[PDB]
Amino acid sequence: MIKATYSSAKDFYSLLSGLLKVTDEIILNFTEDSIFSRYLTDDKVLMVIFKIPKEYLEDYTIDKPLGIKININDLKKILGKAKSKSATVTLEETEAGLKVTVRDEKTGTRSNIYIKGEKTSIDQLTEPKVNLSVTFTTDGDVLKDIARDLSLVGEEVEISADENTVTLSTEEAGRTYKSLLKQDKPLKSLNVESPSKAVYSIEVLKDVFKVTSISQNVTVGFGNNIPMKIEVPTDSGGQLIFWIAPRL
Amino acid sequence: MIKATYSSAKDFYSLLSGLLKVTDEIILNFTEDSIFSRYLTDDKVLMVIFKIPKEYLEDYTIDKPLGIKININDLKKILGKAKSKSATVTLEETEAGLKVTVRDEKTGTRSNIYIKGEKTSIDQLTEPKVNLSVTFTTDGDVLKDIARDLSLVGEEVEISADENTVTLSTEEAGRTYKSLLKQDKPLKSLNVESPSKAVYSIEVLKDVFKVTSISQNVTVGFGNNIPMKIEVPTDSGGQLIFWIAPRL
Amino acid sequence: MRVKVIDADAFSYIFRTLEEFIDEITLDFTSDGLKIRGIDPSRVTFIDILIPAGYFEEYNVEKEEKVGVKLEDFTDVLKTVTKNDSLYLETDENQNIKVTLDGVYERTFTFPSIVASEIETPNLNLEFPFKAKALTVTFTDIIDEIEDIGGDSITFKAEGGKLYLSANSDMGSSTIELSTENGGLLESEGGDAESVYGLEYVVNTSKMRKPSDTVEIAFGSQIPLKLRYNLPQGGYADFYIAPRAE
Amino acid sequence: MRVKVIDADAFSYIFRTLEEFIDEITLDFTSDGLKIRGIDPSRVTFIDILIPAGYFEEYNVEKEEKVGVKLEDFTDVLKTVTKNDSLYLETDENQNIKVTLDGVYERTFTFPSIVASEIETPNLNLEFPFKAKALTVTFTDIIDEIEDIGGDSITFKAEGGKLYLSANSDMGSSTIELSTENGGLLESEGGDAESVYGLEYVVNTSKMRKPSDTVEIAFGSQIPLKLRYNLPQGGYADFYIAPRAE
Repeated sequence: MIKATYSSAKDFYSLLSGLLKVTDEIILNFTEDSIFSRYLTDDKVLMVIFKIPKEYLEDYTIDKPLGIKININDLKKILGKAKSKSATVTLEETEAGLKVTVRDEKTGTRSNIYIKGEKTSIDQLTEPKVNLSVTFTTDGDVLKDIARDLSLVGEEVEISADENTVTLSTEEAGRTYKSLLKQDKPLKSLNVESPSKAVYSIEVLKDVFKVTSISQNVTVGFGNNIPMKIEVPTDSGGQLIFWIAPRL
Repeated sequence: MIKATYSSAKDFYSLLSGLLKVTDEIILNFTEDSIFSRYLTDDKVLMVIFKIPKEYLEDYTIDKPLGIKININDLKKILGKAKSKSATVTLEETEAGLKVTVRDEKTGTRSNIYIKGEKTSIDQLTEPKVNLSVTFTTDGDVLKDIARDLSLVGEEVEISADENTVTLSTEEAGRTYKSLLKQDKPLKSLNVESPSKAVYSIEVLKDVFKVTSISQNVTVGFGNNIPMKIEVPTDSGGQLIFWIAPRL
Repeated sequence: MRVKVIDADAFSYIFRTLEEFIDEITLDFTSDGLKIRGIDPSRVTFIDILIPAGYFEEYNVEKEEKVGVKLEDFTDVLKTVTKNDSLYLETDENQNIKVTLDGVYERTFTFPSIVASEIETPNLNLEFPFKAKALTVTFTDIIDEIEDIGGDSITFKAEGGKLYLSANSDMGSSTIELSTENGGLLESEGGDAESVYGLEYVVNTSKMRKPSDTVEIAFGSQIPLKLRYNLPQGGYADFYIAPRAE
Repeated sequence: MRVKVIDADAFSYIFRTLEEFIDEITLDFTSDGLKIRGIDPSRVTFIDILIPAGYFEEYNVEKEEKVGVKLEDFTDVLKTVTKNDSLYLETDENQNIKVTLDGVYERTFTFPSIVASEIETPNLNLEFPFKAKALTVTFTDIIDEIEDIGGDSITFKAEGGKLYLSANSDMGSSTIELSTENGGLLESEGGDAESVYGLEYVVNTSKMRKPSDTVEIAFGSQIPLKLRYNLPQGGYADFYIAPRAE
């Protein structure tokens, strides 16, 4: 059966806690190239993706692709029992569902839980296929700060960039907001293939941005009136990926 | 009008907290020789006396004897506001009732409260007049321990003493208790004018004894089938005095 | 005009204090410096603030320019300042005020201009019988402690050069002594005095802790309490609280 | 008979532990020492205690004397012992047990004698596949921690000379490793073994902390768990807990 080991219980938990508007049930997809879960909010504007490349999965045994629909809440309880920040996690398939084990060699302790879960066919990962004209990398704390700013003024965020500057703007009831992100302030990297501009929902961009704080190297990509992509990497491989539908 | 100063807010509070079955209202009697309050439980078995000799009252001005019926609860609230254990207390008569002030030079703070109180005629202090054949002194903690013991077994305590030993005994449902108090174990002093014996209610003796823990030098006196007298002195003069009616 | 503040963290608390008293403030930029003046709805408290040009690292005001702004929105963005944030105030010609926070990243908020009332000085001349100086931190701490105690009024009493603050509850009170003896006060002037003031009005000035180094306390019978929270570069924040606010 | 205990504080906890299992105990004083033997109502736990004469400072038992007593009352007076209290046990000829606490003041409690059942040994012969020794303090701590975790059962598993205690909750569990490596165990014997026992029964022996220096843990599949809490002077307190108490 399916069996996989992840090197960080803490990081795993951070990822799951980042699933915005996630219902009590999710579908963990076990594939050859990665374990992943992806759902699309009812409004169809935001696509939340949780993905762990096979490169960051040790002792990974898998006969054939399969997906297990489990209660995300139970999976959070067990990950919180992580005595240390060096605790690992193993995922083991079961006839009844999924067995999750957290191991902490440091304190010589362990914990497990048998989660009842329906077995189904893998939910294919359908990320938007577009050319990200603009990509930049920054610490999540900054984006969180920008989320706080946005939660003050506008209702729609207009993000746009030239060769050296990324600009976010909002306007509401006579009040105005406009932040500027540039290289080394605070962007760690900036790639502008061509001047681009798009508009996104503040409600959605705010929620997402706030979540990206769990990463120190968030990658944001977008282009002219195309969906924006946020990558929230962890130091152990586990990855959060968001897709925001632009306002046209 | 009447005005008196006591050197210990803490001790004053300990005394008031020792008033067993005391109703919300008490009568503070201001006399030439002492400030005091005395009430007798409904069952008429226990007489609780609170007394502060004039020797321990400084700056004590008094035109003529008078008693103020006040709410003891309010007087406890103010005494608890004692920032330090060196805080003093002043009692000042008012047209409306009684003004109580707690002063703590150590922290450079003060607190007061105007208590509404009916003015009446002094309730004369009528202590039982008998010859205490047996008197002994001991730390209140011991008596408290004995109270705990008694709260286990009997229903009536029989206290009796010869020239060198004080004995307490109870019996209930086949169970028996008998403690022995002697000089230096734990009695600090023992005076036995003549072999004596009396019986008292465990319910009452227990409650009283438990209270005497606030003193390190409790004086207990009794005789053949006569009321028992407990004196609970404080290091500042304030004194608690109990009278227990024996079972005849 | 265009003004720049370095320690914007402390600077923001000046306006967070004002939130306790007034809804709209009128930033009055003059050649001498930033003058701010307001009065609470109950008219119990009159506030007179002066932030001299020297207080700022950069101060560029050609002619006097008054710009009113809803304090809540202005303070909402001021709360978002960090320790290493520099602040910029400016006018976009449309009279609209511009707040530019510059730190980890640069950001500019803009607020619409609103009708600003003119506040007339309540007291022609005031002679204070007693006057004491103290550390703003020491004073505010005691003020916060008095808020915890609770009460409807605070009796300010001066006796022998010492200040006694009595948090007057109902039928009771708790007093705190301030003096050069216990380090509560730095110095004393004048003679004995005593009057009562509203507790909430005094307490609500506690958020002047950070910005203000020292605070001057002056009062007297039947006359307003003047709390002057001194500011760097000869600045100040005056709070006049009416007497007998039981 | 007449017996005297010095460290009566620890001594009392032996009987406070028993309260968790049985209501009435039968103090069986013999020439060799004090033998105590009981069995809980569920018959899951069998208790075999031996307190040799040497354990006591004074031990005077001419002929064997059994005296049963309601444990609650006996423990109610044992709880009242201090650090510097010496304890005395005796029989007033009326078969009634006498407890004399001697410290700050001298006091004697007396309990009526009651009908005492005879407890038959449940296991003729027991061969334990695995056996480990550990500090009673270290072990009890973990036991208390397992009680906090909660669960219906505790899986005792021995692997490679290490002991693994798994607090089996519902649909999940939390495991703690004990070994000579992490100081959890002092030593190990025998081979691998694994069986499950009732959580409450194991946990309720934690109050043996004070009296017992070291504890010997022995178990195996389908056989009882034997917790032997070693006592001074070659004494012991054995707890046999039945298997599969899910």
